[PDB]
Amino acid sequence: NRLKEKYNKEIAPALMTKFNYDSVMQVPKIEKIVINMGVGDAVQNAKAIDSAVEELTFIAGQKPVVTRAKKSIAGFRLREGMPIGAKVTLRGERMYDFLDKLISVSLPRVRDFRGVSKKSFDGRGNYTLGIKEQLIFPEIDYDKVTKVRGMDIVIVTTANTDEEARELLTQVGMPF
Amino acid sequence: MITKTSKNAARLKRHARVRAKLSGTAERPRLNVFRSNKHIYAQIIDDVNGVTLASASTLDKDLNVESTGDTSAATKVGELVAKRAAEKGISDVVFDRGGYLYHGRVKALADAAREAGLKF
Amino acid sequence: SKKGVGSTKNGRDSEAKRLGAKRADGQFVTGGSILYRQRGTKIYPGENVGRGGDDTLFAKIDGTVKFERFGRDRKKVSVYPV
Amino acid sequence: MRVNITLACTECGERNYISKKNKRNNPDRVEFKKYCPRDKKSTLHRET
Amino acid sequence: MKAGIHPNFKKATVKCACGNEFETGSVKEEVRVEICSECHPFYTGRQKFASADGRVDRFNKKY
Amino acid sequence: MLLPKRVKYRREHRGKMRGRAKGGTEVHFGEFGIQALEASWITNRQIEAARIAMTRYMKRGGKVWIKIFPSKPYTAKPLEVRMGSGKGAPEGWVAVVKPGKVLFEISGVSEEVAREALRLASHKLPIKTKFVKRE
RNA sequence: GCCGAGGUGGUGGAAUUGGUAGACACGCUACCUUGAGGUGGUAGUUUACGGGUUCAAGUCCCGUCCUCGGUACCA
RNA sequence: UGGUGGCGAUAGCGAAGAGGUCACACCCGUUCCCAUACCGAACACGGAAGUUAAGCUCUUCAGCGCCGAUGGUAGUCGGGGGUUUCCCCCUGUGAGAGUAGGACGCCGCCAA
RNA sequence: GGGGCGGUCGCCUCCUAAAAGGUAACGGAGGCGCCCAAAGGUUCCCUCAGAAUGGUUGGAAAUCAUUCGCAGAGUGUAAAGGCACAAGGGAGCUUGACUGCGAGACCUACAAGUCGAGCAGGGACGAAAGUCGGGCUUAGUGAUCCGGUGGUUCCGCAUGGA
RNA sequence: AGUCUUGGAGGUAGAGCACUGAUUGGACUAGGGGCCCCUACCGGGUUACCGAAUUCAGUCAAACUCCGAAUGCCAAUGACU
Repeated sequence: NRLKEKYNKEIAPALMTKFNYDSVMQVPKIEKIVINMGVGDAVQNAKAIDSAVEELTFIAGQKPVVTRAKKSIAGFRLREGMPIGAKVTLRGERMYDFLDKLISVSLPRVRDFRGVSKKSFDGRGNYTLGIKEQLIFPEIDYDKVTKVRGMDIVIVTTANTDEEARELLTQVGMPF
Repeated sequence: MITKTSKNAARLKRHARVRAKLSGTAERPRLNVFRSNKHIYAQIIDDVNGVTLASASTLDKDLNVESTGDTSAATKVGELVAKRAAEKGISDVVFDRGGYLYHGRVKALADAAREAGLKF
Repeated sequence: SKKGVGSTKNGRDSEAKRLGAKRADGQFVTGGSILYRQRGTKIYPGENVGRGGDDTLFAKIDGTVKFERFGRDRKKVSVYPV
Repeated sequence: MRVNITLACTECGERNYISKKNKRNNPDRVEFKKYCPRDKKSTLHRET
Repeated sequence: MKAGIHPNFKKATVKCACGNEFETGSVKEEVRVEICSECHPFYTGRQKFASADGRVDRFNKKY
Repeated sequence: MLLPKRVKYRREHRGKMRGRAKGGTEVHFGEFGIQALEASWITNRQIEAARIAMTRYMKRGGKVWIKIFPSKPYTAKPLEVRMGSGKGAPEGWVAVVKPGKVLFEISGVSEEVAREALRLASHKLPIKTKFVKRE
C-alpha cells in the first residue's frame, strides 16, 4: 500500500518533471516482478522440485509453477519434460509489498553486501537481482534451510529507454 | 520495454479462428457481437452479399439504459436485435460470439435473442 | 577375370500411387467423385469440395470444377452447379 | 507388449468389438461404453 | 487468486531490533527482524563500530 | 587435392555438358584470366598441375584465383569387373567446365608474364583455352 | 583396398547391462622372517579412444585408431 | 469516427508527424459471474478520477518487402545440316536475372 | 550382363522419371513387420527455433523475463508433400479407435486397395452452428483350405433331439 | 480423331541463391596455439601461425528451389475437317 502512494505522490511528479514526458501515461511503472528459481537438480534429485515449491510459496504466497524443459539436452541427461525450475510472476499489491521487503528489510542481510551492479540492465529498461543465498528476508528460517539454492528476481518496468528505469529503481529504493 | 498486444489484435485473431467455421449464409445470417467498454453492439450480417440486414446497439438514444455496459444492457440490446430481426423476417440465425467467451454480456445477448425468438 | 563385389543395397522402391488431378477444369462432375489425389494439401478444398481422410479433394455436389487460387501463392478446387 | 483386445458387453454379453492395448500401460481389464447392436444402445463393454 | 492453494497474507508490522517499524503484507502476521535498513550501518553513512575498527595496523613502533 | 569436405550423396549421375557456363564468364577478381573454349571434366590433378606451373613460373604470385572447384565425384568400378551389381566406388573429384568459363586468374603481374604463366597452365588442361584481359 | 577376428593392470586372461585399478593366477611395491637372497607370511596399485541410450555401459548403439589372418598389385 | 467483409503486402514493415467533446481504446478496482499449472497480465464482472503518449485512425516518403513491363538472351515443339560425350541454321514460341516504372489501400455494407 | 558366391524376394517415401499419370536395370538414398487408452474425439484457449543482453553454483548450451524473430522449430516414426485460420502446443469434458450402410469416384488383369457426401439408429463435446466411422497424409502386413472361441426367429438323412 | 480459341493441373530444361548442401577471395573477428616475461596457468606482451560466428563480392547442385518455359496432358466450348 505504502509504496504505491510513495510512487504516485513523490515519484510521478518528480520523474515526470525530470524526464519531461508528453503525457502522464509515458511515466514508467513497474509492471511485473518475475521470480526465477532455476533448480536444475530435478533431473538428478527427483524430490528437489518440492524444494522451492516449499520455499517460493513462502517467499511469495503466489505458488510458483513447476516449469518443464522445452528441449532435450544430452549433456544434461534430460528429455523434454522432467520439469525444471520454478517461476513466480507478480503484479498487484503484493509486488510493491515485495519491493518493500527487498529494499527496507532484506538487502541488509546479504552477508557480503555492497553496491549491487549498475551494469545489470539489458539495454531496454529491465533489471535482475542475482541472489546467492536464499535467506535474505527473515521468513526463510535457517532451521528450515538445507539446500542453499538462490534466486533470480526480474523487476520489469514499462520504461522505453534504460536510464530512466535506472532513475526509477534508484528512487524506489534499490541501492547501487 | 515491456509491450503487450491490444485486446483488439488478439480479439481479431480469436475472431478469425471463429470465422473459419461459420458465415452469414442465406436464411442463416451471421449474428455478430462487438464489446466496447462503454457500449455493446450487435449486427446481423449476410456474408454472401457483405450486407448487414438488421442491427442493434446500446448506442441508441432511444430506449436507453443507465449503465450501458451492464449485462442488463446486453439483454436489452439482444431483445432489440431479435425485435429488428422480427420486423424484417429472418426467423432463424447463427450466433457469432466474436472472439470472446460465451460468458457474460455476450451470453446475455445470446440468451435474450433465444428468448425473444431467434433460433440459434 | 571376374573379381567379386556385390551388395547393391538399393533394389526396392514403393508402388506408384497416382496423385494429382483426376478431373479437370470445366469438367462436369457428379457427387462424391474424386477431384484430386494428393499428399498434404498442395491444393485446398473450396466451395462444395471436401477434403477426405487421406486428404483427397472430392466433390460434394454435381457441377463443374474450377481450380482458382487462394490469393497469395496457394490453390483451391471448387465445384459450382449449373 | 501390445495385445489384441475383444470388448464383450455387459447388458448383452456379446463381444462386438476389438481394439488393441498394452499389457503394461493398461495392465488392468479395460472397459468402455460402445454401441451394442443387439441392445440397440450405448452399453458398457468389457475386455474378455 | 486460486482458493486453497496460496498461503495467507496479513499486514506485516515488520519490526527491527533498532526499534524502527515498517508495514508490508506477508505470510507472517508479525515479523521480528534483527537488522533493518535504518539499523544496518552501511546505509547510515560512515558507521561507528566497523569504520573505527577497520583501521589497519599503524606499524606499531610506539615503544 | 582440392576436396569438398562433405558431400550429401557420394554417388551422383554423370550429368550433361551443354550450354555455356552460367557464370564466371568474365574476369573480375584478377587482371588476366584463361577461358575454356570447349567443355570438359577437369579433375583434381589438372588444377594441381596447372596451379603449380602458375606458381613456379610467376615465382611470386600477386593472386592466383582458382574459380573451379571439384564438387562432382566420379566413380569407377575396379579393374576387370563385369557390368552390374551396383554403382562403382568413387575415385575422384571433378570440376565441370562449360565453354566460356574463366578458370585461373592473375593479378599484379605484367601482361607478358601473365601470358606465359597462363600458357604453362593451359598445357596441363585438356581444353582449348584462350587468354582474356579485363574488360 | 575389401572380408573375418581381437584390442583390459607389467603378463596371460574370465566377466548373460547390475559395481572391479580391478574379481582370478602371476609379476610390482612397503614390511616381516633369514647373515644376505629364494620360498613363506602381512598390507598395497579407468576396460583402444570419443559421443550417446539407460536410474544404472567392458557390455546396448554410432564413429575413429591398432594388431592378427584370408583376398590383390608387383618381384 | 466505430464495427464488419471482399480484393495476390500495389494493403506490408520501417521513418517523421497530427487527433480527441462524442466513438474505439489506454486506465481504475475485483464485491459477485468467471479466470489465472502462477497472477484481475489475459479472461470475466463493474466503473469513469486522466490519457493522447500506445493501439487506433489521418497525412506525407521508396530506406527493406511487394507488383512489374519492352527489348535482348538461355531453353525448346517442328524441319535441316555438321568434324555428333556436342554445335549451328530456319518457322513459331519464349523465360530467369536485370531493369524503366507502379505502389506506404482499393472496394462494399451497417451504426453514429 | 553364363552358372555358383554375395545380394535380393512383400509394403512405404524421395531421386532416376524426360513440368499429367505411368515407366526399367544386381541405378542412387533411405524405412517397415509398429507405437499411443492419449499420441483418439470435441470444446475452449495460444504460438515456435535461435540471437543480443541482465543474470550464483550453471558450463558452450537447462530454466527465467526482456526485444528481434510468418519459420530453422514442432509434427510418435524413414523420406516426400503439407501445416502458425494450425495439422504444431496447453487444460476441461470424453470413447465416433460407433452399428447398418453408402449415391458416386480414383486405382487396378484378377484378387484386392483407397476416397466418399448423405441416411437411419444410438452417443461425445459444444449455448448453438457444427465436428467426430481413429491418429497429418502415405508404410506397420498376407489369400484359401483346415481347425478353435462367441452368438444366432438357419439346417439337421423317418419323427423329437443330438 | 485432328487443328484453332479458351480454362486448368503438373515444377523438368533454363535460371537463381530466397531454403538446403557444397564452395573462392578480401575485411574484421571472440578464440586456439606458439615466442616468452615473471609467475597463485594468475596478469599479460607480441606475432601478417590458425581461426568458430558477421559482412561484401563471386561459384555450383538428380535427390536445392524465390522462379519458370517450349512441349506433352486433362477438359469444355464453338468452329471447321
